[PDB]
Amino acid sequence: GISRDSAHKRRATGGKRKSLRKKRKFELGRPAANTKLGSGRVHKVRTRGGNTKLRALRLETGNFAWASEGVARKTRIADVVYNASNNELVRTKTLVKNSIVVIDATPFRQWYEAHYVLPLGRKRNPKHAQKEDENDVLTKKRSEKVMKKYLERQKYGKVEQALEDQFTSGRILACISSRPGQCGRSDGYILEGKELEFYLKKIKSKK
Amino acid sequence: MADQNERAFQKQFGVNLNRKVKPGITKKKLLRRSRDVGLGFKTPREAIDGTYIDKKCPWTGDVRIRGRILTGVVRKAKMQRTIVIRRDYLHFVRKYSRFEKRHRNMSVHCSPVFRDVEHGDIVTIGECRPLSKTVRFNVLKVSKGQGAKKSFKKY
Amino acid sequence: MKLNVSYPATGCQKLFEVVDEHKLRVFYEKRMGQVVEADILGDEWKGYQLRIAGGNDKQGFPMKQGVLTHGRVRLLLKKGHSCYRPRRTGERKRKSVRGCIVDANMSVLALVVLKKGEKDIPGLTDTTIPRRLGPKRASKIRKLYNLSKEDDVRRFVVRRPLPAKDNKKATSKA
Amino acid sequence: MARGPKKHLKRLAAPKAWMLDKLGGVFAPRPSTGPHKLRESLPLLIFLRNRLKYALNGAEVTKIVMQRLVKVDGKVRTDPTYPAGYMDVITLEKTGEFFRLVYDVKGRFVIHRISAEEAKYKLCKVKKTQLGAKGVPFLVTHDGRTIRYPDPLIHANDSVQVDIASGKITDYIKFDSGNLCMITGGRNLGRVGTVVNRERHPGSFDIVHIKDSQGHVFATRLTNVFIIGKGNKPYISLPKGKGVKLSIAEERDKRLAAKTH
RNA sequence: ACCGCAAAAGGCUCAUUAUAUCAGUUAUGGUUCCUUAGAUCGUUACUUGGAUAACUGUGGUAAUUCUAGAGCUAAU
RNA sequence: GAACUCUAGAUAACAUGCAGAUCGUAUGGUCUUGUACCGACGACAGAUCUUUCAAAUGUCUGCCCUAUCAACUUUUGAUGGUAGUAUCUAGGACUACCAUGGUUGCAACGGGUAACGGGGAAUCAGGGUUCGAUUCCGGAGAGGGAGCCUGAGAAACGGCUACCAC
RNA sequence: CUAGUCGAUAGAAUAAUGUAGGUAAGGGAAGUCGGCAAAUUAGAUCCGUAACUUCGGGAUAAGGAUUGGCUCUGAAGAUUG
Repeated sequence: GISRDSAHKRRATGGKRKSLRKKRKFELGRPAANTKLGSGRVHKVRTRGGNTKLRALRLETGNFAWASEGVARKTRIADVVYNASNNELVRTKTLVKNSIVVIDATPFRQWYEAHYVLPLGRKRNPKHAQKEDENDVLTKKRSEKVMKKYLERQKYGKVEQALEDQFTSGRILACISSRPGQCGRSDGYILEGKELEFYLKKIKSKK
Repeated sequence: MADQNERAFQKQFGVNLNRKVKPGITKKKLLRRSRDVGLGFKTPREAIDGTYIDKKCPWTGDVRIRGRILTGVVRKAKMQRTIVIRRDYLHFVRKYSRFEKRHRNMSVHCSPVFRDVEHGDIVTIGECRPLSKTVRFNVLKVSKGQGAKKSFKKY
Repeated sequence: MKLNVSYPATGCQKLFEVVDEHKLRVFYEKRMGQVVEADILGDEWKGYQLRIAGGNDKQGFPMKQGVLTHGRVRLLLKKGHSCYRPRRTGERKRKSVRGCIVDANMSVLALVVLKKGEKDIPGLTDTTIPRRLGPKRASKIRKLYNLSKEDDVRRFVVRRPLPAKDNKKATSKA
Repeated sequence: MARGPKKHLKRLAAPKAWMLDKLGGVFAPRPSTGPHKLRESLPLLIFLRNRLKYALNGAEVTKIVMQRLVKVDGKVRTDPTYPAGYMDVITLEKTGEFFRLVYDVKGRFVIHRISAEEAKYKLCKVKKTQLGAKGVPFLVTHDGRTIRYPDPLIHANDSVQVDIASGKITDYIKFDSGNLCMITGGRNLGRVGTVVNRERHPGSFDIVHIKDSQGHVFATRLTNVFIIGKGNKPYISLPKGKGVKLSIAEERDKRLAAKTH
């Protein structure tokens, strides 16, 4: 294998410090995940003894947080549009850390209608004019405190219009925050404020 | 210096725009938790209201300054966010009880809050975590930086 | 060739050397797990259902299931497979292992006959051996011989009285 | 953990405050990861065999600790090479032994007996004050003993007094320049009191300026102090004469005074 | 005979290596950890399953240093 | 001396296990003998944290000889940027994108040594010059080299594997 | 393609030798006056370059790697900003 030490790499002015204790077991690193977006597989391996680090391969889904509240919802990752550095990881569609991935916009719609009674996004009327079962679970009037609690609530549904265009189309972007190669998950959060409006210039203008 | 020029996006990790629902309104006049070293060194005022990102910055990154603390002089500053400083000392021989002019050279990293450091300015130095293959220090304070003769004066 | 054929209904085992190459053809070109018949071999073993449990070829390499090529493959092995007994824990060791298929180079055949046919063989079925002792785990014999929680085991255990008589009334243990 | 973990320790590399011999043997006891550190501890094979001198050889120790005679700090500690560091109470009831560990004027250890009531309590330092362990609060002592939910005014770098047969704290004293202190493991180690000054180094390792009762000033780093009482007010029975660190001629004065000739 | 831990200690070596090893002072807020202990487990068979060594017996191989088939039987 | 992103406090969900079916000394209180309820225990097992011995990279200063070595390092990392990968973790450790740098007459890079460092050893008035393989300490190797299982812990060789030598 | 030519005696026939265009398992100059007919090399990019030099060379030295088709991203501009 190849170790992760300084066995290579001539010292600071050019010359070659040659050998000095050829090899050690602990000082090595293994071949990486290279996790394509797939159908959710996983593998177990020994680490430095006792610890069980879990890597990911051929992964499908994950749970992803929200910005202004920290609302973590699990949903199927659809696809990818962008990775941060290696375009030769973009084209093969490989799951890495904090790359620009589009996910779902589905479960955040139904989860939020307690606080965000106005449904996000605006679904098409004349084919979805029937409710299965939307309009009753929006308000219901409750004859009680919770609808009255939702009156001083829904004062925070002043969200960004760009995701409101994106929620009504049903494909939101997000940023997978955790490490795929340390715990075997795809855990993240939606980019909302400033890097959301930034990276579309990195995508739609380069489209 | 930066208008966030990067092929990815750069941001100080650990903060988020939380907009309406909040315990009170903790504006803090900027969403940037600027820490301090607290070892007697005053913080630079530009660090708190900075737009620079600099994950390896000792004030604003995932860094806590460790080790010892020293002073010295700087020679080269071409490389990015990184200057080339120089220290002086002596050596005690056995044959003569006499001394010499030898020196070492440690390359060091800069936050851009000490923008425009030149030859031969005077810069104190403090230690931190390894950055990349040589850099285990970080610049503390432009303390004097004054050559009253050749370097530090306009013309 | 020699045929160490076993009958598990009586639990016995006996080796049978037949030098005729006509009868070994139903052993020849066969893999492990194949259930065969022995009526062609002899009138005595007629109606008998036999299956190969293994064997050792020339010279003494055990025919191991899980290779499926009828050559000889020398390869490293690990815990656990056939023919392995390590000295240190989890190590790797290599010996030449014969794989899974019966060819003409098979010296002996570790066989098991399954269904007794018409007649009685002196090597296997004239010999009759019982179990040595019982389970004596009261949880497994709970499922074996109806020893459930209303079937107290302090007076249901079998014992092994054998005369050693050196120098005593040699009775059993508990 | 790499090709080790150094399961031996020979002659001449043990700390020579053990009063360890040289001849014949080629090894130290090498204690096993107990409630104190390597160079600070003082095990049973060192004390009982060579200075208490009630066990003749090492195989003589293998009976007495396995016949359960010595118990230290209430626990029997049946392993013979238990490290048994500083400020620990050797609770040997036969024949009423009751020993502890106080460092000498000469920095070594002394065969010295305490009382049974002095065996009930003991004094102990702390290194940090911790929040996060069960349930919310915690406190870590110096000797591998733990305190959950203490009184909220005792901060770190203090010395508290506990009953070993219980899990409570019976007394604590402050980190003040009017207190009786003990130096543990320095050049000036083994002097009682009588500190008046400290200078907080701005990063790091503040040394403390500790004087004696006779005006001689001395110092060491902060890892050596053991605050052992108030102004001329100890909390233990003391060893011989009070850590005074006299001159060699004054040490030769006891060579001529308290001798018969 | 399954297990428990150990077998990485010591002892032998100076052949490679040059601001490297080391000496020393020195970080781990830039990490992990076998074990002693110290606090440290009120969140529908209940005290269940199956399966193997030894042990017999059939053996084999040109071989002392390896090793099959069968009958068995347990768990901290 | 402080984002110690620590075990703490909260919200929000996420998968995958875990949550002593163990044991004998010595038996008891309990007799309603109901084998109901109880003794110390553990050499016992595991999780949480602290602790101890640690180890592996850094931090400074300090190493032997040559100008018939005066300029060196980026082939395929040289010096930094930044994201990321791995790795128990720093990190050009290493991939990719980016900048055009680290270094030097204060003997740098180059070769050379019948050179393991060191604690240390021998001689006189000091200053020493020689060495110190070798019981102490530390770093290394088990023929030449290289991968790797198991375990907390080897790149282990009185473990295995290859090739190569004999 | 555009322009123009089939004009070189003919239909037939698979002998040598010759006339020109070839490949031939081994070894590869033994062959012969002699390495001569004849074979390998050949384009371009990437290194990598020896002795002797008048310091312009020798330099394409030698000694090498690499080279389709198909599917893509990365770069080099102009006008109205």
